[PDB]
Amino acid sequence: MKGPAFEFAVAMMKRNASTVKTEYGEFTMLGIYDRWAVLPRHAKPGPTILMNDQEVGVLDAKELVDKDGTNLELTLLKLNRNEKFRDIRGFLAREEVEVNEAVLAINTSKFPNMYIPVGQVTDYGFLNLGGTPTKRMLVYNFPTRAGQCGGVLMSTGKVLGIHVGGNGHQGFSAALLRHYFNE
Repeated sequence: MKGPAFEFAVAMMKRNASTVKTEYGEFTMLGIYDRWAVLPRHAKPGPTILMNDQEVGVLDAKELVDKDGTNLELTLLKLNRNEKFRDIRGFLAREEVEVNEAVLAINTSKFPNMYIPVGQVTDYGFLNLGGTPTKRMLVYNFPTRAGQCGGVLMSTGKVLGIHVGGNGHQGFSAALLRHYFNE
C-alpha cells in the first residue's frame, strides 16, 4: 500500500505486460526477457495465443516442475515476435521472499489496468491446488475475484510471483525465481 511498490508496478506493467487469451481463459501475461514470458500453468497456451487481440505463435512452452517433478504451476513460453521484452531478471529474487506490502497488478478486458494492494506476502510452500500437489506458493489476503490469473505480484524493486488461484479472501502466487530464466 506503499507508493514505491505501486510506482515499480506501474513501470513494469507498462513496459512488459500484455493481455492474453488461450482456449481456457483470459490472463495477464508478463514478459521477462528476450521473447520469454510467463503464464499460469492452467492457461495451457497452444501453438498460438492471442496477445493484445493479435495472434502470436508459441515457439516453446515449458511447464515448470522442481527436481522431483512436483508442479510449480507456471508455464514459461517463448513467443514468435520481433520486439524484445525489457530484461527484468534483475528484479527477480534468488529464492522465495516475504514482504510486508505488495501490489497485485491485473490487465484484462474484465479488469483493465487495475492495481490492488494486497499487504503481506507469506512463503506458504506446499499446497494441494485442485488435487495437484504444488510447491513454492506465496499467500496473501484480499477480496478475490475470478479472472485475476496471471496477475503480477510485486513489491518495491521485486517481481515476486504470478497469481495462480484464489478463493474468498485468500490469493496464491507461484514464486517467480531468477534461476527459472537462466540461459
